Formats: sequence, structure tokens, C-alpha cells
Amino acid sequence: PLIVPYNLPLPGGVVPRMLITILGTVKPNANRIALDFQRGNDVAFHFNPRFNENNRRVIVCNTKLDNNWGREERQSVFPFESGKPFKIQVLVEPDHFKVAVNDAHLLQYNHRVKKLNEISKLGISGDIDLTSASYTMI
Ligand SMILES: OC[C@H]1O[C@H](Sc2cccc(I)c2)[C@H](O)[C@@H](n2cc(-c3cc(F)c(F)c(F)c3)nn2)[C@H]1O
Ligand SMILES: [Cl-]
Repeated sequence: PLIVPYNLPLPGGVVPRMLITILGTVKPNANRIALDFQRGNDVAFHFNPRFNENNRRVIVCNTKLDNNWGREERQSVFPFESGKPFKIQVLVEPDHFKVAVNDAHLLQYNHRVKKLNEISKLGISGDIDLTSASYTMI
């Protein structure tokens, strides 16, 4: 397994048609997972599965600018299960990140950070065993 938190450089940032794949297994009794697509210290796209927010499972997405979080976008469709292997695919499209989990579309997140070629890091954190993190062009 890879170390978590994991810092994956995205050389030259992201671009439409770029597909980022994260493979791992959710730990038993997991509480949270986070993907952070970052432009320097800003977080262009935070993707945050929460396994127990008031005894509900929810995916919270947001952007952090100058250390301030913005308006949350929440998705109650929750495809993760404690103890189980998963695949998160983040496809960069011209106007949003498109996320599929286990080959099923999950959500889209409109680009708030617009300098895509400056979003040059993906951080992976939380309650997972991380198997691989990679990217390719489709
Ligand atoms: O809006 C989104 C944010 O919400 C709250 S901050 C807040 C409070 C009130 C109103 C508003 I607007 C925002 C969270 O604390 C933020 N978070 C989560 C993680 C995190 C770290 C890790 F190391 C993990 F492994 C992990 F899974 C998650 N770091 N930061 C982020 O999720
Ligand atoms: Cl959290």
C-alpha cells in the first residue's frame, strides 16, 4: 500500500480529457476520506465522503480559496462501503470535474478555480488503504 496522506503531483496541472484514478479499500469503521485537487494552497476541488455526519453518509464537495471554504455541494448518493475496495475516477471536462465510483457516475463539480493548468497536486487523505493513484489521457 501507499502512504496516506498521499501527495500526487499533476505536472502542468489538469486539462480536459485527463482521467485521474484512485484505487483503494475503505478501512473498517472508516469515518472520512478526502481528495484535494490543489492549486498551491488553494483547494480547487475537495471531494469528501463522510461516513457518519449525524448518522448519515454524505459526500461533501467544496473549494478553499485563501484558506476559506466556499459553498458546499452535497451528494447523498453514497457508493462507498467500509471494508470494500473502490475505484474513484475523476475525469476533467471543460466545465467540471466528473466523478464516477466503481464505474458508476456519481457527481459533477463545476470549475470554480479556472486556471486548470495550475491545479498541480492531488492529495489523498483519510480512512483508506491506498493501492494506487495515477492519471492518463483519454
Ligand atoms: O466545506 C468542506 C469542509 O467542511 C469542513 S470545514 C467547514 C465548517 C463549517 C462550514 C464550512 I462551508 C466548512 C471540514 O472540516 C473540511 N475538512 C475536511 C478535512 C479532511 C481532512 C482529512 F485529513 C481527511 F482525511 C478527510 F477525510 C477530511 N479537512 N478539512 C471540509 O470538508
Ligand atoms: Cl470530514
